[PDB]
Amino acid sequence: GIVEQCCTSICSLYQLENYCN
Amino acid sequence: GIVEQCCTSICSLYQLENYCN
Amino acid sequence: GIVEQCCTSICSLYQLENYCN
Amino acid sequence: GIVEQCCTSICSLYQLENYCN
Amino acid sequence: NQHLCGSHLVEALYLVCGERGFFYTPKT
Amino acid sequence: QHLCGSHLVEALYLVCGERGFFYTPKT
Amino acid sequence: HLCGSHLVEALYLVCGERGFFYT
Amino acid sequence: HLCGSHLVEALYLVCGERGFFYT
Amino acid sequence: KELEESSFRKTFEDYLHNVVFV
Amino acid sequence: FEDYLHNVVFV
Amino acid sequence: VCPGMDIRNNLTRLHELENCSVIEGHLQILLMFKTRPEDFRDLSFPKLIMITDYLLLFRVYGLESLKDLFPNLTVIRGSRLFFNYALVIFEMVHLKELGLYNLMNITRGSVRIEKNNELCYLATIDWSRILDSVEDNYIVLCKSHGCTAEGLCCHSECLGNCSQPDDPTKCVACRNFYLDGRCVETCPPPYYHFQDWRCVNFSFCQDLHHKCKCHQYVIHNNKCIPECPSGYTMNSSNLLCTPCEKTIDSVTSAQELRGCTVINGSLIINIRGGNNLAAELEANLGLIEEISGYLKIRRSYALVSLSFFRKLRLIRGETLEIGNYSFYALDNQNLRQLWDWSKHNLTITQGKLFFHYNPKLCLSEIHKMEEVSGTKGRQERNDIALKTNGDQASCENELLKFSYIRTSFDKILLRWEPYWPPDFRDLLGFMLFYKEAPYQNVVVDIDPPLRSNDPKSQNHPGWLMRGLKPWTQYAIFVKTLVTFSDERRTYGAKSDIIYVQTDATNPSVPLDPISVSNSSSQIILKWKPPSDPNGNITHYLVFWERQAEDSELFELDYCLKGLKLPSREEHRPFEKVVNKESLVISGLRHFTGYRIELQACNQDTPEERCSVAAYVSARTMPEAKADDIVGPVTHEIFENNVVHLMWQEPKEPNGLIVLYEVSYRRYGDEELHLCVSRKHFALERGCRLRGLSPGNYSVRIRATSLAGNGSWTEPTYFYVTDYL
Amino acid sequence: HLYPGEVCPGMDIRNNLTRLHELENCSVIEGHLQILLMFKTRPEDFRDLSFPKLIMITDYLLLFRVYGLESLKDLFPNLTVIRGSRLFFNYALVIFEMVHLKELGLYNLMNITRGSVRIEKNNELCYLATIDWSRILDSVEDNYIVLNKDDNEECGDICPGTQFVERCWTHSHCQKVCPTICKSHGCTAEGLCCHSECLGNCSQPDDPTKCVACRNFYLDGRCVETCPPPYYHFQDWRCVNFSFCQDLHHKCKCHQYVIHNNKCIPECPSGYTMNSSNLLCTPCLGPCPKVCHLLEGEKTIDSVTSAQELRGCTVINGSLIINIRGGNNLAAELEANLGLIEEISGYLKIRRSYALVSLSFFRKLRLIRGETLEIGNYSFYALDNQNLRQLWDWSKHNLTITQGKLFFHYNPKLCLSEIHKMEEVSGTKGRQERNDIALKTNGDQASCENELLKFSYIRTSFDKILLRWEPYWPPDFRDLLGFMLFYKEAPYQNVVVDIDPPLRSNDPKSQNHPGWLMRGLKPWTQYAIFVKTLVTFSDERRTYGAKSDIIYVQTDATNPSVPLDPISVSNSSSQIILKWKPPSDPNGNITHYLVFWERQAEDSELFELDYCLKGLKLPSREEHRPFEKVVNKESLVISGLRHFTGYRIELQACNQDTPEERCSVAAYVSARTMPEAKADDIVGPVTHEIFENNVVHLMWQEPKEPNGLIVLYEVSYRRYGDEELHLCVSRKHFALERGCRLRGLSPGNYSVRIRATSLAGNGSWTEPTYFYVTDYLD
Repeated sequence: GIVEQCCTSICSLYQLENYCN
Repeated sequence: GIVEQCCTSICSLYQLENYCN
Repeated sequence: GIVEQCCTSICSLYQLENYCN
Repeated sequence: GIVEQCCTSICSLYQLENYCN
Repeated sequence: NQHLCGSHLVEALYLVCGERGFFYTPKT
Repeated sequence: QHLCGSHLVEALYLVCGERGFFYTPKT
Repeated sequence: HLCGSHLVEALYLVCGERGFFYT
Repeated sequence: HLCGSHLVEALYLVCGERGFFYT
Repeated sequence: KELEESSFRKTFEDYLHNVVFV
Repeated sequence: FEDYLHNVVFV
Repeated sequence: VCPGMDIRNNLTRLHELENCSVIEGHLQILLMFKTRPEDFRDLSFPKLIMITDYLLLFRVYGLESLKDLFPNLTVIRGSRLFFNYALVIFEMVHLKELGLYNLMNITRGSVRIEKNNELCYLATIDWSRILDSVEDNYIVLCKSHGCTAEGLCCHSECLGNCSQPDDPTKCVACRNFYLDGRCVETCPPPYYHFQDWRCVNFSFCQDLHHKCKCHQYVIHNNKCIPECPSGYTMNSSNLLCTPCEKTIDSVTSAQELRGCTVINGSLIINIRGGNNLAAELEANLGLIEEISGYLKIRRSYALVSLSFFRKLRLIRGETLEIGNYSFYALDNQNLRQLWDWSKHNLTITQGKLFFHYNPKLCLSEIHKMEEVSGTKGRQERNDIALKTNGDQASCENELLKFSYIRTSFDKILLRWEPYWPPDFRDLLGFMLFYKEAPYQNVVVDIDPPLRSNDPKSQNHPGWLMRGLKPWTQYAIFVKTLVTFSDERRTYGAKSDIIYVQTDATNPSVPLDPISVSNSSSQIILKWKPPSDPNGNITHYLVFWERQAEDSELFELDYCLKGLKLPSREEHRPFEKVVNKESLVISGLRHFTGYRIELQACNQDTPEERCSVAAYVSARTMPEAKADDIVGPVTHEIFENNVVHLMWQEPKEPNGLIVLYEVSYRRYGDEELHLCVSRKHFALERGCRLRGLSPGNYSVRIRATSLAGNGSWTEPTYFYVTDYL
Repeated sequence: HLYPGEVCPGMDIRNNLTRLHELENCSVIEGHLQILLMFKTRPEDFRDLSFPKLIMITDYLLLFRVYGLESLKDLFPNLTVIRGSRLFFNYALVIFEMVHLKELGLYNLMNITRGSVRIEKNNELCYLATIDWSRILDSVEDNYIVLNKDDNEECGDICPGTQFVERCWTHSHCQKVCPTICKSHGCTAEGLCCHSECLGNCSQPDDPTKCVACRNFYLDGRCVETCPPPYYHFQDWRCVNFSFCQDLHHKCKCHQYVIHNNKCIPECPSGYTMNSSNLLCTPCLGPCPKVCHLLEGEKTIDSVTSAQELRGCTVINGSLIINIRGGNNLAAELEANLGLIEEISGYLKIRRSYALVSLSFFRKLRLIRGETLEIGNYSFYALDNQNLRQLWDWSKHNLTITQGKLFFHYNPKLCLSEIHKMEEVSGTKGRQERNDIALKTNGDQASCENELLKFSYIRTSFDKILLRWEPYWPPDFRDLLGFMLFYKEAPYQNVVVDIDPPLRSNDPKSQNHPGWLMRGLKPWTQYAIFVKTLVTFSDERRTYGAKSDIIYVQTDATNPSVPLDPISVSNSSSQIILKWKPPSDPNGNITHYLVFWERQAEDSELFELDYCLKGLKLPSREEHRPFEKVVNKESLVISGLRHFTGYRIELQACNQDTPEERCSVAAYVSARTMPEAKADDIVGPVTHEIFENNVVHLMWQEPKEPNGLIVLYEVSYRRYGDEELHLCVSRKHFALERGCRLRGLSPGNYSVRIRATSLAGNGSWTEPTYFYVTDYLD
């Protein structure tokens, strides 16, 4: 999920704002 | 309500005119 | 003649029926 | 022509029968 | 993003309702 | 031409049949 | 590539307040 | 790969009689 | 062998945040 | 030359 | 009994654990950066006795010990695990001790304790009392039934502690199961094993199933389960697991619906192209049988039929398309077919049929669908467009029939019946279609023939094909080409898809004849089939022939420097290599170039139709002692000491012998040299030396061949007259 | 005189000498000669074989494997000039692998005007050194005389006179050497120079009618310098009138002869069009004209390569057949090959031609003669042409169709309006009868929207565009099935959503304008957008409906994306080249790139760590900030910076600066400048203070401006006698001891150098500082 997006690949805030509320 | 109609799905004006008076 | 019709180009039977009797 | 077929590459008789009459 | 989604919904409903106006509740 | 004409008589044997055909192959 | 506890503090940086729900 | 003057006799063996025309 | 154990703890913390954050 | 020799001769 | 909860960032939601004695679930209190130890001084829930799944703690500040919050928690069942942990305590800042002195047995799972910078009393806890397996634990950076205060063992369905020993109603917790104030070993009927810790009747599971009318609860294996196990279908009366809108525009849109059977909703279809159409779509979607709602197909371009909905035998139409349609079809251009209405039966319960602008689906399929669907008398004016649908399919109600078929190998004469419309002006042409088909899992326009008459007129239009790969099955069918009438249009004919194979004809050159002479008499000739195998190749017709050595090599003086030597009807020995594309050939001379011809026959007994020739040429290996010299070394010394040498030649050489070499040296001299060629040996009958030095010489003689050197003879001893 | 015999063309006599007898009366080979591959000829065939009538060959000679041929002195003793009008790879003579050929013997060979001589593998060929080719060739450099009998010296090349050498061709024929004033015109037997339009030899000297051959040109028994009018320079050796060129042009009615540059030419030179009256190559009116006479007067066009043959055609003497059904670069390569065509003699066939939509890419095609008719006497054909929506812009493309009719069948996207336009423009309108044109299979699936839809209001957000437009209603408004908005992206103007019908229900003043918002859009992007009505085909005269205009709406110069790749390279102790890319969504004409930067001070814990402890592993590295609006530049070097200090930098992009700056979201980057060298090198004196108990207190001024900060200090003390011993001074140790303090050490003289160690590295040792404590005995 977030590790497959933000850790294996690179996230922006926008890919991290999906992991907000 | 409006998020289940106009945000998750797509509204027209007619689905938004329900959210008028 | 027939080589210019049936060999260089393509004949039907109808172009070959000219080469009948 | 024949050098590009029979000399650079390899001909059979059939590629050489084109160089007959 | 419901915020961005609802961001136009007031611009929608202001164009939709106009002089009628609209009651709009975004949160949850 | 040799392969090309070789069928033409097979063709013209079917095309003419009992009519038959005159066939000059040379050049 | 924010990884390990680096992504954890990157999340609490991006979230700040309430952050992530369970419904 | 028949090349040089060997191709000439490789041809005339295939040619034999009349060989090659000019029409 | 110690890098089979390294990746093991790491599998988790891979699996740690995938189950938490919606 | 002899490349171009037989390319022009044999039809 | 309280569910599993995740209390987050504040302890206000922890007060919802007020009257809770069982967490039916897990607990996760986490990321409380704002909690302080003042928040935990007046905060306790000793009512909690059992948690079914696990506990997780992560960065709750202010929390220092768990002896206040939950002093009477005893058993985590480990019903669900957190990567085999029933307990993860991770980065618990301010947490100094666990303090859980009533912790007695973890049934399932392990304990992860990490980065808890203040956490002590970790060595003081016997986890082996608590865990049946302490091996997977991670602490870094009265068997199980327990005892009361005097140490008397509890009931055998207690687990860890009991208010009164040996009483299943005076257990603190249950070892396996719970029913009605009592730790039960099993849930007896009618009670179902509910959540693997308790026992509930039908009505409980029933009414929660109806509240989820959410995991609508079902029943199997004496258990109120959320969902039926494998191969099982719920029985809607008694929940018994008995053995058995969405737009679709792409394959991935079907991969979500992969495996669907009954659809509680409608579907929308605008797939317009892609690879593996109707096949992935059947594999996802032929499985569907029932649809509650309607069905939409709009603008759906590249497909042609819906037969890949194999099981789809129900439209309820509960969701109707506007106009009260349970079906929709618009702009579906290449669609020629709904279904094989002789095969696929389909129920459409509600609604009508929207058939518009779908120009390849004939009305016959439509009236078939009217009859099979049971919707026939439902459709009114302009539910179905007549002039935009199947109007470009031509709907050939008749068949064209072939009157004669001749095949050559690349050529197939077809003869067939001339079709004529009743106004035969309208016959625009005839449209033969074909392609290649080695299976039967399945274009030429021809003009009209000469009408002109019919006493007995072969105005059969005929057709020869030409460029064909011979011995190849061809799915072929004709269509009429006519005009759309201004009246009730004559629909024309089209011929049947006939599967004609071209002729087991002379096949192509059998590919790659690789001739490897792996011995002095063995040559593995191997090859591939012909590129046009053109028939079931019976045998591969191998011809071979020995090529003798060249004539000029027998008559060259190889004693001359410039001796640069290459170190290499009639019936021939032949082989019909039946069903084999390799051949080793035996009975061969050593070191002799051979010429080999390969053909392939797909025909042997009647008048062998074999391939054209594949030539290859190779030389066997030499023998070793073919070149080694046989026979004696004879010296003949004259009076004038003109010494004539004689020797038997290597009678069977490796091919031939080009020259001979003789080594002569005195005790006293060195090896001097003189050569013996073929004609020099044949004329001198050996060799001839003329007049040399006194002192003893010795002679060894080598043969030199095309293959190489045949070994030196034995040292031959003789003396000429010293004369003094 | 000059040429008593006929003029004969170029010939290739092959495998037998029977065809050589066709050179009987020939005096000029108007062409070349190639006698070759005569494996069956014998020297008996060449003993009774001669053609001395031949005087000139225009192009060249080639000989190859003619057996039996031994010398050329018999076959052509009087051949004099090869013009070299055509060359065989710059050879006017190739003699190659001539078996049995022993000598050339061509003693009348005098001048080759153009070309060279290739003599190779002629295993018997001698008298090759006896020939002065420099007499014969104006350039003997490109000659190729090798691999002969002449090279490996065995030729008994005896001239009749049995380095400077005598010249011959045989044992019995010398090489005739004329005086130098007889330049190329040659000489007669007594050596008098010939006429200046003779070339090589003359029967009588100084007479252009008694030349043997002409130097440049020939007219009427006389070697002329030029062809005077009306004679045209015919084949660059003679002079012919109009009627000769004319009638050979009519015999080729083959190189139908034309006329330019006082020459009867086969074909006109560049930019020129023949004038059919007088064959005159007149300039065309850019591209060059190209009449493409086809094989069997027809050609099927099914592919791009089928058009590449017809690339450049203008007038087609024939018909064309078209069944291209798909491929890349359609109608564009097809215009580039085929828009150039203007005229067609025959008909035009288009059958089954699938993927194209229009014929407007036939830009110049303004004539169908229809001379070849399709059966039924059609000059035009259209069948099964499915995606075709258009013949031509009949407001633009005008087209003549002379003969024949129009076959319009099963072509379901071409409306009848184009058809009646074609009827009117083509002039074929009253020709077509019943069922020449199908009414119900053609354009029946194009819907032919005779009206326009009109937009009533457009709102754009950046990713979102509200359209409002007029509700269309058919007169039977049941039939309104929908509204079909089409769109795409178009940064040029070189050019799908279905919407339901709105609520009819009323019309006092009803906004039953159906409206549409788009959503996912790249902001600041031009969009070619048009609506279509969706209605029903009527059972009656069908209401054709409307479609809106292709409107080109740009989304909004909105906050642009992150300006990509901010690469911050600190190329000095005060310079940092921050470079970056534009944002992925630049979302407007980016006015400036809004660079913010900030100095990040050194970390606080580094000031209060004892770096004398082993474990000293040291990393060797509203409010308004100093900012920069980098207008029209995607790089920035920043000056005025401290040495060795980590900085934080923020990048934004603004496409809006003056009204209420709409700038990008931030692009952060952080970097540290280079150190200075002598920032860390210690300033101020090394002071020793030695007590009575020899507790020696050291003092020094610190490196006031370091490379960031100073973590520790290092002091080197060694006696004359001892070695360097060690003791550390940290930050607090320096700050508390005010320097250093040593306690009680050995007599004999010490010396002190002091190093600074920083985050960047070491600041150099101080100067060796000399002092002695009380020895108390001496």
